[PDB]
Amino acid sequence: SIPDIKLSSGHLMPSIGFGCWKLANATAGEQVYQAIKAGYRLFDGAEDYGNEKEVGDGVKRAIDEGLVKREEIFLTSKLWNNYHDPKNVETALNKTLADLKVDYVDLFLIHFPIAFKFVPIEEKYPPGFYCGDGNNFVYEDVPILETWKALEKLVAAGKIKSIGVSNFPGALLLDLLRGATIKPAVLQVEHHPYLQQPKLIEFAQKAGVTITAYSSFGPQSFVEMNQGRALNTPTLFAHDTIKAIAAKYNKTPAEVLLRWAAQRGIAVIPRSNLPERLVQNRSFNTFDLTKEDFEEIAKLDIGLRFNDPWDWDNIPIFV
Amino acid sequence: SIPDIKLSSGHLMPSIGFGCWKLANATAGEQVYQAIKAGYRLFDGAEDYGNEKEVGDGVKRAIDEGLVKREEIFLTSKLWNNYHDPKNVETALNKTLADLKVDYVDLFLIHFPIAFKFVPIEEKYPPGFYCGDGNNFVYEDVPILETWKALEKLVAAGKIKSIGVSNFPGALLLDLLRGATIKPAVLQVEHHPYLQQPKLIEFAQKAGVTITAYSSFGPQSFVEMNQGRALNTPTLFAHDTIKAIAAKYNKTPAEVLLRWAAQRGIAVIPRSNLPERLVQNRSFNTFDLTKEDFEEIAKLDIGLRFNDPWDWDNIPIFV
Ligand SMILES: NC(=O)c1ccc[n+]([C@@H]2O[C@H](COP(=O)([O-])OP(=O)(O)OC[C@H]3O[C@@H](n4cnc5c(N)ncnc54)[C@H](OP(=O)(O)O)[C@@H]3O)[C@@H](O)[C@H]2O)c1
Ligand SMILES: NC(=O)c1ccc[n+]([C@@H]2O[C@H](COP(=O)([O-])OP(=O)(O)OC[C@H]3O[C@@H](n4cnc5c(N)ncnc54)[C@H](O)[C@@H]3O)[C@@H](O)[C@H]2O)c1
Repeated sequence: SIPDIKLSSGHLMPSIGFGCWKLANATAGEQVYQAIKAGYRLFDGAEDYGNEKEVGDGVKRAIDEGLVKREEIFLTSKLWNNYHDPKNVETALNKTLADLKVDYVDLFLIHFPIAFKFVPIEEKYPPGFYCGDGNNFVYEDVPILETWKALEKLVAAGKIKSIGVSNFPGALLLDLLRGATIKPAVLQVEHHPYLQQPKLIEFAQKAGVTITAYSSFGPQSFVEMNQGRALNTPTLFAHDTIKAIAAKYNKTPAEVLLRWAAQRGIAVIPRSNLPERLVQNRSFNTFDLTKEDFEEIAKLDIGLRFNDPWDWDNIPIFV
Repeated sequence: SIPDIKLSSGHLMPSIGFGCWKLANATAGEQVYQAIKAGYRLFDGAEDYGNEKEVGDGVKRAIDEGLVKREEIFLTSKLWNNYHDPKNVETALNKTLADLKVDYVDLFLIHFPIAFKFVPIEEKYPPGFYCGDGNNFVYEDVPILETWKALEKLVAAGKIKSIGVSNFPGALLLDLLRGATIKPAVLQVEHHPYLQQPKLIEFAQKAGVTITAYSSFGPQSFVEMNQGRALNTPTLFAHDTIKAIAAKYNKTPAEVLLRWAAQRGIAVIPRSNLPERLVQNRSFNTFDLTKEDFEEIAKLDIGLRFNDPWDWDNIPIFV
């Protein structure tokens, strides 16, 4: 069984989900469908992943076959950077709602505390790093709170059940908590033994914000920007600390990395194209790491970040 | 001799100043007076330091003697944490103007991106960590931008020439730049070889924001406060890298530590607590560090932070 986490919004969120990043458009539907059959109920998507239409197909098929009801599926989407200007927030949320073929998303997160110049959905979707002027980055002067209030209105309109943020450092999250009416229910950040950010996790959890981790396998996880940084990093799967703990419990390094977060109340969203791993990625809660295990793993924290906007255009999010 | 820096506001600011933190009230006036006779023109103060009245006495004395005119002195003050609510900003500034005995302050910075619950000036001043409920910390929901607008108003009212922020991480400064009419002219942060944050510096400077470093001597300032972290840290004055470079140019480690910041366009406000130091700390621009030198000093960066709100009450400002 996959334990649930009660968000500050009152809604329940599965502690384990299926990452949808990089899911091929041609197979995304079938894969989400199979994941549902395998037991997954939460799917972590994003407008920027360009496959929400297909993720929706998979979900619709599971429902149409009577496998699950909409009420049983937890869908997470994220507002891309070009859509921070309040007047563009609803239009972006609608495109997401249509693509997924649903009336509301369970969780809608501000993907990045970065506001790109608006680009019409018809001109290019998803825009990625395109800002309307060739390969140049162009930003909009839209404070985070403006975008957040827009999201709050959308929750009142019944189009979103819970809202949160992603890739938000501590100072920024704090300032948002000051002007927010609906408190961020979730903070989704890169989280693994090489980037533990223990103080950020503790602050958030105490503030009642739930943590959703991504790139749980560190460099073993998928890395698109500065692939070199990840390739030149000693894998966690082969790290002696992880290897020893894994051997000790007769578990795979992957199970140890996912449990390391789960046992600490952090939600995970692994992604696998292999059916065997798919099942393992949701069946790892069969053991508990000890105090010593946690101490040994804690020594790995070196602040190594693989998803950094500083690589995009020297955006100071993490400095 | 002391180079000026033209701020984004159009006003000049001495690149070398006199720090007023932990400047005893009993002799603050005399010391400020002496600093002025020694050539200092910028004084970095703060409501929290609780010595602005004395600082004011020293400036007034120098003025009454005809040593300087108000316009030649550059006075920096900082809005303490209990006064972030817009309705209390001008109140706090008036207290500063009344103690300094001036019509305006040259620079007024948001001391910290932290908002303590308001405490009437008549109940306790300065409040320090007092938040109106015993030894408990209490906060108020006041977004940074709200405080910034109150300040922008005061600039238009002629009470402040330039405004800026202190202890702001990159993400927070970026967001502020999104909603600010008057761009923060200054970013004052802890800056020394053990905490270089080169990316924050680069971003700020490229954004036209002027950097003022504080605690240029690392742990020294905090050792004098009996802080465990600083006491356990090897001093920069006795560090092999600093001494080697100092010897190379026949300069003192102190001079190398200040030049290291000054050469990269960073303003310094060293705490001179001895006559000899008054002179030393304003006459270091007598040599240039080479690329090799910077690369050597660069190796000391280990992210060691001495002034951290996380120590007060786990405030996630730098996490
Ligand atoms: N908000 C954000 O900024 C952000 C950023 C990145 C990701 N995310 C989200 O979080 C999810 C996690 O990121 P991710 O997909 O890169 O990482 P991941 O789900 O941890 O998977 C990364 C890699 O590990 C392999 N893998 C998966 N399960 C495994 C297992 N049990 N044993 C061994 N290898 C295994 C996969 O290969 P195979 O598929 O071949 O098995 C894949 O190459 C994403 O799908 C996305 O939804 C959010
Ligand atoms: N905004 C903020 O959060 C913040 C925090 C701390 C300090 N500040 C400001 O910046 C100033 C400088 O920082 P600081 O006071 O913490 O430390 P500093 O690095 O300026 O000096 C610290 C100590 O080192 C010694 N020192 C000074 N000059 C020396 C020399 N030539 N040779 C040998 N030792 C020397 C003195 O004993 C002094 O107390 C403060 O006075 C204050 O105005 C601002």
